[PDB]
Amino acid sequence: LKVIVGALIHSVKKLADVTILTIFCLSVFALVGLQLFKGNLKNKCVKNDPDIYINKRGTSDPLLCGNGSDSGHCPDGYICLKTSDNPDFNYTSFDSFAWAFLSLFRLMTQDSWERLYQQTLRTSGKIYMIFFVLVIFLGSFYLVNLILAVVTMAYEEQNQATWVKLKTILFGLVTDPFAELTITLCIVVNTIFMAMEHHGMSPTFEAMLQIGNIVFTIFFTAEMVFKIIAFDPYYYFQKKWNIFDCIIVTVSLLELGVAKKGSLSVLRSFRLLRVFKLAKSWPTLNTLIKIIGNSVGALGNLTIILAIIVFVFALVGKQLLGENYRNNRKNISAPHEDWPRWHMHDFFHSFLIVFRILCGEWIENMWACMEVGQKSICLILFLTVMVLGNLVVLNLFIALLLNSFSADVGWQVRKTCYRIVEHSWFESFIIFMILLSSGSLAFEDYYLDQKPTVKALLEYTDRVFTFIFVFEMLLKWVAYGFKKYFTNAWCWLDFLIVNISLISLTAKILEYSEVAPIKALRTLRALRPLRALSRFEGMRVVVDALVGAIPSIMNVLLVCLIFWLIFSIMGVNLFAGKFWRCINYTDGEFSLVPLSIVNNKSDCKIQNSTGSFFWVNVKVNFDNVAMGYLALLQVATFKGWMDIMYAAVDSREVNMQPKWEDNVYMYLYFVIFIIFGGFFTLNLFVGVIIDNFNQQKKKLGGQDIFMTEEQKKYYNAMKKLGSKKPQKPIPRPLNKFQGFVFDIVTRQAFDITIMVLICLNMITMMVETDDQSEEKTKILGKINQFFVAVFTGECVMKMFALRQYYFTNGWNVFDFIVVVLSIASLIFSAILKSLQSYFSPTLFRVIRLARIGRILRLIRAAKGIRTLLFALMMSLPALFNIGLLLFLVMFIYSIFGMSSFPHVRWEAGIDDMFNFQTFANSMLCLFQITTSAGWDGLLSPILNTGPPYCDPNLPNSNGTRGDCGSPAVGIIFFTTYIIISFLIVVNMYIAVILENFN
Ligand SMILES: *[C@@H]1O[C@H](CO)[C@@H](O[C@@H]2O[C@H](CO)[C@@H](O[C@@H]3O[C@H](CO)[C@@H](O)[C@H](O)[C@@H]3O)[C@H](O)[C@H]2NC(C)=O)[C@H](O)[C@H]1NC(C)=O
Ligand SMILES: *[C@@H]1O[C@H](CO)[C@@H](O[C@@H]2O[C@H](CO)[C@@H](O[C@@H]3O[C@H](CO)[C@@H](O)[C@H](O)[C@@H]3O)[C@H](O)[C@H]2NC(C)=O)[C@H](O)[C@H]1NC(C)=O
Ligand SMILES: *[C@@H]1O[C@H](CO)[C@@H](O[C@@H]2O[C@H](CO)[C@@H](O[C@@H]3O[C@H](CO)[C@@H](O)[C@H](O)[C@@H]3O)[C@H](O)[C@H]2NC(C)=O)[C@H](O)[C@H]1NC(C)=O
Ligand SMILES: *[C@@H]1O[C@H](CO)[C@@H](O[C@@H]2O[C@H](CO)[C@@H](O)[C@H](O)[C@H]2NC(C)=O)[C@H](O)[C@H]1NC(C)=O
Ligand SMILES: CC(C)CCC[C@@H](C)[C@H]1CC[C@H]2[C@@H]3CC=C4C[C@@H](O)CC[C@]4(C)[C@H]3CC[C@]12C
Ligand SMILES: CC(C)CCC[C@@H](C)[C@H]1CC[C@H]2[C@@H]3CC=C4C[C@@H](O)CC[C@]4(C)[C@H]3CC[C@]12C
Ligand SMILES: CC(C)CCC[C@@H](C)[C@H]1CC[C@H]2[C@@H]3CC=C4C[C@@H](O)CC[C@]4(C)[C@H]3CC[C@]12C
Repeated sequence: LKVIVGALIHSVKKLADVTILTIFCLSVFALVGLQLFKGNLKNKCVKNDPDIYINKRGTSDPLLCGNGSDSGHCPDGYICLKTSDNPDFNYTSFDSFAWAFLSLFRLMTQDSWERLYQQTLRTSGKIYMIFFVLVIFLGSFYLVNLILAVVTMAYEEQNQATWVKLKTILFGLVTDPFAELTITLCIVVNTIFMAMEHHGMSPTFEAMLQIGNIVFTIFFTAEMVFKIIAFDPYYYFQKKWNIFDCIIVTVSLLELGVAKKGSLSVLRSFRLLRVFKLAKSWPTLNTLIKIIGNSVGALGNLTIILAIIVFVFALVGKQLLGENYRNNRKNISAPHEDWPRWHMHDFFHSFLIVFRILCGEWIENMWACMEVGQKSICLILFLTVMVLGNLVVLNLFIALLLNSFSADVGWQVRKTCYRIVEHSWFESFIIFMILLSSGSLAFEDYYLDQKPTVKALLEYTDRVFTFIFVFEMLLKWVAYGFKKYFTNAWCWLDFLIVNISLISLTAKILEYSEVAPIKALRTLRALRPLRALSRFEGMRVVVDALVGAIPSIMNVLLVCLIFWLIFSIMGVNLFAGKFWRCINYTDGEFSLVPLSIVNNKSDCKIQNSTGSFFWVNVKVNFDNVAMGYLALLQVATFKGWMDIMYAAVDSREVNMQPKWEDNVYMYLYFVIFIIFGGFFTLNLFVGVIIDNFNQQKKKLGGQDIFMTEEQKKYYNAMKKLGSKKPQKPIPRPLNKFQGFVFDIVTRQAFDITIMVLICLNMITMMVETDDQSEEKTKILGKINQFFVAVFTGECVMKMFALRQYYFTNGWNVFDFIVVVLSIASLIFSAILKSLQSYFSPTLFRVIRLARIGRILRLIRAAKGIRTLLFALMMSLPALFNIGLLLFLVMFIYSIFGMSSFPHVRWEAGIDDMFNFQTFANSMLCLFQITTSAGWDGLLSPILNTGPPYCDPNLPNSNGTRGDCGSPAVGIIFFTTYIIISFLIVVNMYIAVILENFN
């Protein structure tokens, strides 16, 4: 095993710098989080009065508490207390360094980070979103990008190192061009017919579908027999393609043979594999087949390695924890059911747990396993599975990705107005007006009801602004030519936006101001901030670069809209209309009635004694092709995946009560879809995007896209500054009292002493915990005083020794700033210790954050971490441009949601602090879903359309006459936002990895 030992040594060598950066940044952010909000999640709403905790609606967990003005409030009759009960199995808080580090690792991996984000904001405050933004961008996105680049550069180095019958036969080879076109049209229309198989289809519709299927089968069988007759058995069987045609046709007729229709219910849709026959005319489908083929044939070794890894981990987890799961099932199981839904007793569920980990959800299944088993076994297994599992999956993803895709006065006035508009004064005025109007849309919130002055101010501002933007566009018309206006792309965006605004104002001032199309137009006022794309050079360049790839994006989008249609049809065939359930809606929470009391739809009417039995359907299901697509997307983004996976498994037959794990093997459908419409349908898009970017960068000759000329000269100047080989030494003065200090400093031990001192300061700051003993607190305070005093002493010593030559070094200034910041924080804490009127602990905590400079001082002593930070600050301009675009998109969708969903029932996804009522809350929700985290939860409240989930007769809430939303707009909104923010973040990753590649 010496060869593999050396290989892993080299691999860790390539991973050494990235691993150290990850560990160091994680530790720094863990200390920051600990100090900023330690012992804060313990808060719980407690009865005012052997204590009682209120529970969040739809959940059994206690309702967490905040005390500040911006943190989570508490209902009437309850006062918030610091009860010594950490939330969520008491395994998630910042009460100590270990827990803070685990929470920060979870935030980095984004494994349900939505829950931690919500809890921390609810307890600490709404102004601490900055910490989460910083850890997501600097921590999560950035560190993930460096790990990806490291693997990509590890693989590249590995590659571098490496009679009548005869008459019929004569007539049987017509093979006219019309034949193939007719066959293609036939299959297309067959798929179209099979794509309208819904739940409540009339018997006439069912008969029509049966007739269509049988006649199409007859046509395909006739073509098969006619072709095979045209040749002999020795021929027409030498090709895997016609072999596959034979398999599909024989399966089609064999299924027809049986009178039980679909025995497995997949045979009915097995006839959809022939849709791959469009591959011949579609190179995109051809390359999709090629990537799958390379997955099975080219990288088969890697694929089987991944398979054996998953199988082994699942089997080990089963054999180790199944007995404990069975014995203690009552601890983690839901209140009503007896067994845990996601457990590890049997091999199937253990493999499902391992697959969920590889999908990126392990904290909940680690919590449950810790509760129902030894904590030492759990942590080792889950962490090992996650790190090793996710590493193998990404290694395979990049291996397939590279292996495949890499192998009269009129003229006078015209000129005068041209000169006028060309003026930078007018340009800046227009930019200012656009940026003012963009931000002026944040005040049209739900809470605007109580403030009438803001309404009048906004109305007058918009009325003047639209006229200012009609004048601006009329000055453009009279200045520039009509041809060049209506040929430029941006001039339209402005013309259509102003047209929308003008017709909206016209409808408002005339009648018909409350009609549905006019309201929809008003909803389109959220596009107003979009006018700023043209006036900013960075955003204009970024959007030009994006639009340069729209053709390829659409080409891949079609080939994944078909490959998902296959699965949508197959799912609608497997279970359509079988998701309905009979629930017990007591006050605000429910459980499906036990099979004993109720067994089917009719029983819900016979047993309707209490009037609390409702027969309702899962919000997202496979009733028709549209909802099949929606569920497919929910499973693809790995959000809302569990709920449907429960409804599908608990389903027997139309109009029958769901039963616990009646279909325990229906998880395989979702597993197979995840694999195929995930891994591969994303690999294809990522390959196409990286080829399009390469060809758009090489053809135009301009690299480092997403950057303007000023940013380019800055980027040129920063590169020169970073690589400055020559340096001017500092002469040694003759005076002995300074020569002796210079001799001491020059010795290669001052740096070592400072390094060990800062390391010990880090350890001392780490040792602190929550509710520590007073002796520990006092010794820590004295040690902090000692450390700050010695650092200030040495800094002033060397500053005086170097005279004015101290500031020549770039980072000596940073050292001086951190030292003086420590001194100021100490003297600002000492003065606060007195009366000083009134103060709050959070102020002390934030003031004590200045100690992190003494930790950041270790950067200058790093090996490659300084280089990585240099690359980050070198990419900073491009990332700034793309972030500006992303924030513009976020503003657009925040206004859309803030105008569309202010009246919705607060379900498990939307609560008091994460609604769309106000601009701040809208921004929190939009930032949360920018990672596609919790978007299913935010979508669920608006998928509801009737009782018991709503009260369409609820007073006010006239958006839909009630307090529930419209799926038609909700699905569009959320799907479009997630796709757009996925493309934009992919652009960010491309920028970062191309910069690091340099
Ligand atoms: C959130 O804010 C509330 C309101 O300020 C805090 O309530 C207060 O909590 C303190 C500490 O538990 C209570 O102090 C004790 O009061 C009793 C008398 O009732 C006294 O004998 C003890 O020596 C001690 O001073 C205080 O009474 C209580 N106030 C009320 C009105 O209940 C709450 O602690 C805060 N929660 C957090 C985690 O900050
Ligand atoms: C919903 O599911 C339940 C349970 O499967 C169905 O209950 C069954 O209903 C029939 C008709 O009322 C009952 O039949 C009668 O049972 C008595 C007692 O055995 C017998 O003396 C009569 O001759 C007759 O067979 C049947 O017993 C009952 N099931 C059980 C287990 O008692 C119900 O009909 C279903 N509803 C629908 C409309 O699907
Ligand atoms: C068991 O009995 C209760 C009580 O009669 C039934 O409640 C009723 O359920 C229907 C369907 O969910 C509700 O219909 C809706 O009412 C709202 C107005 O409240 C209306 O806007 C909707 O268009 C729709 O008609 C109905 O209101 C509700 N009645 C009450 C008093 O809550 C329940 O459906 C029964 N369960 C079964 C399985 O039959
Ligand atoms: C279904 O819901 C009803 C209504 O909640 C339950 O009936 C009673 O509801 C009250 C609360 O309104 C509880 O205090 C009682 O304990 C419930 N029990 C009964 C039978 O009166 C009903 O029990 C629920 N059924 C099931 C099987 O959960
Ligand atoms: C870094 C030096 C000082 C310590 C060396 C030991 C290593 C293993 C470190 C890493 C994680 C550390 C632990 C992290 C958090 C806690 C919980 C706290 O309530 C007491 C200290 C304690 C238990 C720490 C002790 C030291 C520790 C175990
Ligand atoms: C029908 C139920 C049991 C689900 C099983 C999966 C079905 C639908 C599909 C998925 C992938 C398919 C295979 C994909 C590729 C090929 C190669 C081709 O040359 C002959 C058909 C064959 C061998 C297919 C057989 C049927 C298949 C296994
Ligand atoms: C609200 C409605 C009425 C607005 C409609 C605006 C439409 C007509 C605009 C928006 C973007 C425009 C395109 C943007 C850029 C170009 C390239 C150039 O060759 C001129 C035509 C063409 C292709 C434009 C055609 C018209 C266009 C599609």
